[PDB]
Amino acid sequence: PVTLANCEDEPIHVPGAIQPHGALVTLRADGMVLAASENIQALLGFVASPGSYLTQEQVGPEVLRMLEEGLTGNGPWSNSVETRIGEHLFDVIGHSYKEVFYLEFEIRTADTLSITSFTLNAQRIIAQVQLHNDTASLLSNVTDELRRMTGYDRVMAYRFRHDDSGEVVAESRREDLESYLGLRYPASDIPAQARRLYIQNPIRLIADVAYTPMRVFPALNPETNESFDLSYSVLRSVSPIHCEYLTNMGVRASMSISIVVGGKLWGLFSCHHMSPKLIPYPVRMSFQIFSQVCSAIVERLEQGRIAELLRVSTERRLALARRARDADDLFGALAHPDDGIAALIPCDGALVMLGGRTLSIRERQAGNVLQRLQRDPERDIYHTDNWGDCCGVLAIRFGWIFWFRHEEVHGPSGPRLTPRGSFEAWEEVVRGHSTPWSETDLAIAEKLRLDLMELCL
Amino acid sequence: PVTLANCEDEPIHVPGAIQPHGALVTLRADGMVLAASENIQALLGFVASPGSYLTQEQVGPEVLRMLEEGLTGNGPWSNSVETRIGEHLFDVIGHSYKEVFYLEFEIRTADTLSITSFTLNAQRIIAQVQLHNDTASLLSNVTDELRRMTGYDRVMAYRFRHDDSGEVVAESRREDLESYLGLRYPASDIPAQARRLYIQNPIRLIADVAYTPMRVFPALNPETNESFDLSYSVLRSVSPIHCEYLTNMGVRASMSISIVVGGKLWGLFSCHHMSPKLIPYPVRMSFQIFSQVCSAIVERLEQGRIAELLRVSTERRLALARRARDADDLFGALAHPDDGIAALIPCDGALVMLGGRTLSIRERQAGNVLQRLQRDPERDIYHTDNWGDCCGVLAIRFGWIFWFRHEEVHGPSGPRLTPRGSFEAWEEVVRGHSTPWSETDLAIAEKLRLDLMELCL
Ligand SMILES: C=CC1=C(C)/C(=C\c2[nH]c(/C=C3N=C(/C=C4\NC(=O)C(C)=C4C=C)C(C)=C\3CCC(=O)O)c(CCC(=O)O)c2C)NC1=O
Ligand SMILES: C=CC1=C(C)/C(=C\c2[nH]c(/C=C3N=C(/C=C4\NC(=O)C(C)=C4C=C)C(C)=C\3CCC(=O)O)c(CCC(=O)O)c2C)NC1=O
Repeated sequence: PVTLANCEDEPIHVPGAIQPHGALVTLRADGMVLAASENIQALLGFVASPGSYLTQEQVGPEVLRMLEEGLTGNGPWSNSVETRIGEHLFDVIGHSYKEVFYLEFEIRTADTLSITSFTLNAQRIIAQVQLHNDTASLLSNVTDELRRMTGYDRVMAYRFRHDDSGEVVAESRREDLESYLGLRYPASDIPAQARRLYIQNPIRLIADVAYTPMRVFPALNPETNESFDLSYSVLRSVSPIHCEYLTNMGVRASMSISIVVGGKLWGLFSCHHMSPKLIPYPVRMSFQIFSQVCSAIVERLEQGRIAELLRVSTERRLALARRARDADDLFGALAHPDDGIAALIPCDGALVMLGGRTLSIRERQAGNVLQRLQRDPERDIYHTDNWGDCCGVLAIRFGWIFWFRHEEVHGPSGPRLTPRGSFEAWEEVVRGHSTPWSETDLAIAEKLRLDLMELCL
Repeated sequence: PVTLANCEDEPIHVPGAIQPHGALVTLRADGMVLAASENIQALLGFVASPGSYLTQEQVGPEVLRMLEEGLTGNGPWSNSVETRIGEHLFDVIGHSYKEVFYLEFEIRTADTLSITSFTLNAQRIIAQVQLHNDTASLLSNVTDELRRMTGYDRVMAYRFRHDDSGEVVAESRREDLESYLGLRYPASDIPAQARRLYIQNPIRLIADVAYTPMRVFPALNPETNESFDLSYSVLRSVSPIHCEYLTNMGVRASMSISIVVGGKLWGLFSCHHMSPKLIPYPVRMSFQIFSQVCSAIVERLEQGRIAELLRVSTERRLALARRARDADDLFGALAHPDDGIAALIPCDGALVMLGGRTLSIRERQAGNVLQRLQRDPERDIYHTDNWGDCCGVLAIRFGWIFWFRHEEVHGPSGPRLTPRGSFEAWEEVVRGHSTPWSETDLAIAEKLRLDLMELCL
């Protein structure tokens, strides 16, 4: 069973069920049917039964021809074919994962997207990514152009803070709906297994939210005695908790393109529709390549950005060092608000201490803290939240230095699952918390301390 | 006719003939046939006659249906369909340019490429474009990878320098073949239209270089009294001159991917094969969009590069300026050999004259150069090449300043159309030319002069 307590540990990769807008058949390396969704018969007029092998006369030669090239293939398999089965024309998408072949039958409802038309989609959307040299212009723009394309009546962009928390930094919607810019959720709104997934799968599609799931039997793969891993499965089934959530938002359909930097989910575009919605495989696949592109483009942008700040910052220290080391008045050099140490780490208030002379730039909380490290008289460095009147406190020893950050920063069934609700349970974790001390800010205070360890007079 | 005097100005966009591995039907806005290749009967049943409209029984319904989307659609039309005609299976690729609709029927010879397969060709190659930061490594890799994908007996990357000239900076070949790395051809090897075209069309295909071509009648479009513009045409026929050339190179098939920055062809991938060779439209199409991606990547990658050198460059100047503006005897401040002038623009030797004092870094020539700006006694700047003992010469007045660059840089029917015969024709353009003075160098020597125009004592 799934509650607000079993939220973060839910194995959403191995649900043993799929959404109903298609059907699943799984097979072992030799083509034998190991399991299938319970709707096959309804959808397709086969009754795939374990031990069976599919035959032209239920699945068409186009499928088997396909699957064969999968069975006699060497690497990770992925492919698909647009066959017509008895009742309907189909998008049948296969792929092998672990040691299992999945055949997912998703219902095609269109004409054929020319191998060309497909391209101008991809190219039309990539085009947006390459106009801009600013990371936020980028998101703002593509966020628009995606809507013009899909028709999804809400499409947003999310950025993910280092704490894996989440913020809505771009949006385009149908006016009727409430706006979302600036909204913040917790890391806890997207579990490590969903996040892990979104990293693996560029694109996730929820066809209908209140869908009533369709199960695969056996729920467990006899060959392996483990359940079936449906990551990389298209009709894989969505966690109920997240289904409740979307409904509490008044949403019926979904889709998300991923953005990935490092090996991490840097953020994602999320598509919402007030009614059910289904983007075809082929289109999704224009977006899959979009995502690859987008992520790259965003990665090099961001490495350049921080590379820069990182430079502007270190050039500062080094400047400050020659200035102090080459003057005799260090108190006057070290505390000039422009040659100010405050210039070095991003803070609200700072402090130079050496001898019996102090200066509170931007003094009392300092009587206490030099009293805290009294039980630690061999520390040359100090750092903390959530703590007088300022919570951020970083302290380096040479004679001391201090940097501060105060933190003025900024129906249904379950307790938390809503927009303004996840932000209500976001806040209570962040009032103890000043803007956390960047991996860069410990390196700055550190280099600086050492740097002044140098001055002999 | 086409000779070496006449190759500069050739209209390769309007030949009035295509290549034989396909067929072409041009049609006006109401779909009436205005022209057709001469092999239309040879390749297909019909005799497409100006005036005629296509009928299902000539061309299939898939094409007629396609063309219909085109005739009623509004903007640039681009599209294809895979239809069986009488004799063969085809890739009918169509598009509209100016006010004409082209229907190219290129011979399909494979099984259908799935949308998925189409997608990882794309992503496989894109993936190669986003591992590296160095502009050079990037090229070096995709060069390799394209060979692993097409099989082209040769794969290469060209780079073009601001003087519209060309260098080969990446290779992957069948070893039996001479290696081209480090070769250099003039701008004259790719005429303005070639180049301008290579910018519009990302991709070009040549299947048999000794192909005896296929005309289209009427050579001239009644509606417009001007020839048909095959700019965007796939089967567009290639200049004879470039053919005579490739065969002198012993090459029967060719394929080019564009890399574009600014509105400018920054470089390209030329693929060569020593027997005839055709890469299917759908596959072409994946490279077409790779051309988009690679082009953007390199644009940012390169703009960071130049931006840096552009920053270190100006940083130096401004460094030197505060060091003299704030210092006392300038002949020596301008002249710690490291705070030196030569350390501000790329040269081989430089010179600082003022008063009656000279110092030849890296004096006599000084009395002669001031004697050649005697007939221009009010020149504060001077710049030249091809010229004493140096041909690159740039001069600034405040007392003067000079920077130097010497020049030790580095069958058929017509003479020059050969690899080493183009490189031989190249040397003449460069034997009396030093590395030209960049837009940047004229800005440095300028800002500097201005900077030293501030000094009073
Ligand atoms: C304003 C909107 C808003 C949302 C949507 C939010 C949480 C949130 N949960 C998400 C996915 C998800 N969230 C969950 C599970 C959970 N979901 C939970 O809220 C909790 C507490 C759990 C687990 C403890 C799952 C399983 C997914 C992805 C499911 C899938 O697509 O497979 C997503 C990503 C997909 C999307 O954008 O639609 C968000 C933004 N916080 C917000 O402020
Ligand atoms: C070692 C190899 C080498 C080459 C390939 C070269 C010139 C050269 N000519 C090119 C295209 C071309 N060159 C021409 C025409 C000319 N070509 C000429 O050399 C001249 C003198 C003219 C006309 C005055 C045309 C028309 C094309 C492109 C044709 C097309 O693809 O439509 C290309 C691009 C396509 C390719 O690389 O195959 C090159 C590199 N110089 C060299 O040293």
